[PDB]
Amino acid sequence: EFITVARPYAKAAFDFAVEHQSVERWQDMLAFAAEVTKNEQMAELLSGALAPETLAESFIAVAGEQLDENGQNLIRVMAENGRLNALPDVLEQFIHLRAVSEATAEVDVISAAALSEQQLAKISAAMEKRLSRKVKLNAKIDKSVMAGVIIRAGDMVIDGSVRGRLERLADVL
Amino acid sequence: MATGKIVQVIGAVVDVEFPQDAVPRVYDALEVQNGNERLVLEVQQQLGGGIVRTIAMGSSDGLRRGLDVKDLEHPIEVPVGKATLGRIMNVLGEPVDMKGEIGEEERWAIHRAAP
Amino acid sequence: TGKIVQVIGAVVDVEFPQDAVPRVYDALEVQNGNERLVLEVQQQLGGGIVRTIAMGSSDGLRRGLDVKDLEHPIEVPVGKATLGRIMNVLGEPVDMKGEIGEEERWAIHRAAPSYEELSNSQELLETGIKVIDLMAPFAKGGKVGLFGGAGVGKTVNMMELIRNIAIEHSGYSVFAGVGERTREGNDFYHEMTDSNVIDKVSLVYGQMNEPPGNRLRVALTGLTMAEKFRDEGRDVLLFVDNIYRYTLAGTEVSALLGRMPSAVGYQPTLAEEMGVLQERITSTKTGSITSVQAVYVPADDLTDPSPATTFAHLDATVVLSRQIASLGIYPAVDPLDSTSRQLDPLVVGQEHYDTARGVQSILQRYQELKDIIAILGMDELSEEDKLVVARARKIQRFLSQPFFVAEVFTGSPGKYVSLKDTIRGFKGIMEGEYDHLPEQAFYMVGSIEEAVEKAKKL
Amino acid sequence: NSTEISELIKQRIAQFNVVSEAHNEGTIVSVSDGVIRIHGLADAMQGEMISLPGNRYAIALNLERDSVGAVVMGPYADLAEGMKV
Ligand SMILES: Nc1ncnc2c1ncn2[C@@H]1O[C@H](COP(=O)(O)OP(=O)(O)OP(=O)(O)O)[C@@H](O)[C@H]1O
Ligand SMILES: [Mg+2]
Repeated sequence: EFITVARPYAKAAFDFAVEHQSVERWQDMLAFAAEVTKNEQMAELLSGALAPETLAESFIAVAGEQLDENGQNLIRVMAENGRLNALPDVLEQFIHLRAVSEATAEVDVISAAALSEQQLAKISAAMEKRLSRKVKLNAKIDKSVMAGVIIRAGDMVIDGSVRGRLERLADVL
Repeated sequence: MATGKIVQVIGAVVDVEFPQDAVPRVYDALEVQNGNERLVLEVQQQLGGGIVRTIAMGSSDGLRRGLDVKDLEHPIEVPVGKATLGRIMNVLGEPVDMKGEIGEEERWAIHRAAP
Repeated sequence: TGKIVQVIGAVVDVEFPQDAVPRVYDALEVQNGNERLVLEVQQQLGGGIVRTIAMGSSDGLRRGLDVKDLEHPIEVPVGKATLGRIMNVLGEPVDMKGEIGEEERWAIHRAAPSYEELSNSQELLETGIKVIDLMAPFAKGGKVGLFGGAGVGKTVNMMELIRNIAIEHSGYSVFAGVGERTREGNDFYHEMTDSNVIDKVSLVYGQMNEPPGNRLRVALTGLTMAEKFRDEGRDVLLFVDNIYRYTLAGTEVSALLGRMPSAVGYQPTLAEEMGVLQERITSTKTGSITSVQAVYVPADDLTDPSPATTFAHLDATVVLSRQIASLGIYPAVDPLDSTSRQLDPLVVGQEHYDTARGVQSILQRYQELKDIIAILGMDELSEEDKLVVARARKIQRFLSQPFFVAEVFTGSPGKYVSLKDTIRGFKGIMEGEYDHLPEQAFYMVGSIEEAVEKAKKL
Repeated sequence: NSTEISELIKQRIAQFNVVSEAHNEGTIVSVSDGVIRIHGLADAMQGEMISLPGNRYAIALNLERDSVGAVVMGPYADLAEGMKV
């Protein structure tokens, strides 16, 4: 998967955007660059073994919403190594690094039923001290858990669901 | 007019990149200026993207990346006929003795099909 | 739902929606021209890609073909409905007769019986073959392995074992042809039908002409039928025409599955692939399976990993040597490499054990002397060494035996030899009672009395 | 704002005339020792006869994700990258 190869490009792009205080525009440009990659004819074009410079100049043609001095440089650098398919992953790693830099964390909450605002507030307050970062909760209550709640942040998971208790109890067999 | 440029030099193996519409065929002969002498390269493999991979017919030392490459469109051609008798030649058909130029009448490609 | 994305020889990759990825060993179905092609899932790659092996000819497959997901593994008919019929690897009938009256179908991939269920047995099973039951006797419900190169006579020995053993065994039998000659399968089927014993035998045939998937999975179908017969509580006989082809098919498909080569280029999972198949062929407290397996030896190298791994799974091993076969001695059993778990004084008794060990020692001494004989000739030997050589040659001749199935080759009629007669004859030969007879007297004689009768006319 | 940029992408690719190859047609990507790598041929099948320029054929052995591996049923030295098949 392009996860490992996307990292240097995402890091470089994020550092550059930080030095120029233009992170949001970069994120939008990265999203646009990731969308054109998914185009069906562009996918065949990218799969073909064109020369790096001709493929790059053809890619720049389909993008008029890019900051040319920096976005074109990015695309040409990725083109010279054939990494253009990694753009959807470069975007995700750029978002992740931005969230780390802003000390902000997304948290998913799953329960049998919709929670009250006070419970959400206590959850957010506990998680902010657990992570020492700002948090943004989202609620994705589920049909299968019949009681309790699940809290997932990053990959650390706290389970209080009754389903989890039922399975953990049967394990003592 | 030279159309290709050298991109890799690893021992005797030399890689040359050509425009996509002018990639030389296999077994064709290229030549480059290796300082003060012409060095002939034989095409072995056509790689993707216009890059060709060649075996140098001579000393590879002193080759820089980016040197211009002239694409001779015929395979290695050597003089033939009565003029060759009594003469010493290398693989390229150049005289190795000091007895001057060969009075060639024809030059034939070395790669040809069997009867 | 699925889409084909790669076709590399026998291996086909299929992409599925990430919520519906088929499990390992699930059977898939795809229309290939004017016929239906079954694919078996081997590996789950990332992103909903799954890697499969085609149970048929993969030519004519395009990219982007729609693939249908069956929710169950390959399941084959089992039970008495399979008796007397020829069946494909997929459990389809191959004879021109109608559909199989199946009542139940079983998945071919099954777990081995647990350690508790295993049963021990020591009932010696008699054969008509002097060398086999003398040097390497085997018990009912055990494993027998015939090792040999190309052309040494594994199949002839297996047919003779079938003929002899079927006499005192009234239960069902299963014959699984794996990657062998189709001609031999047709001949066997016709000779079974002519003898009206076909109705007791289930035949699963995937021969060498088949693509690798059929040869790879065919043995498991035969094993599943044998296990069905066993769990019913019967005593079954299983014959595998060539176990080596299964590992060979694994080797052929291994590279395309993206696995690095090992050893001599075999698949890294060679030992596990062999063990998972071999462990299911076992007698159990509910029922017993007697198994005879021919094991091809590539390039006559008994040290190749494929023969080497098989040696540990078998109870009795009979090794056939090309050098002996070139002498015209048949069966070309090598008595200094053949061995059985049953050659134990407790089970076989003292007399059989002593005769076998005496024969083994005499032949070992002859092998030791042969290097001197080659250079200096026999004249240099001591007078006891010459007697050892003379007795060893007589023993080597006496091990030969005319087979009933070989009458089409030798012409001479076959012989059946009891264990009592062979042990008495070999003990008499070693004691020197017959030292006045010529070597040729013992060649291709059933019993020692026939040997002395042949001596009168030389 | 995603559907509009996607249709803008379609409009732009239409403007600059980048278009996929036709089915049953492809282009030679590389040539070495008689083995041919071909891009396209979305409707090729395993074991098919692929007609080359001139009057010779290649046999499709591998249907990779992005290319077809083929062997030339004759002299291969005259073939060149970018030839239509
Ligand atoms: N008892 C016998 N008498 C005479 N010839 C015999 C005897 N047993 C085997 N042979 C010889 O063995 C030869 C080959 O036998 P068979 O077909 O069983 O070999 P195989 O080991 O199964 O070989 P393959 O590896 O080709 O399948 C026959 O041609 C036959 O002449
Ligand atoms: Mg055989």
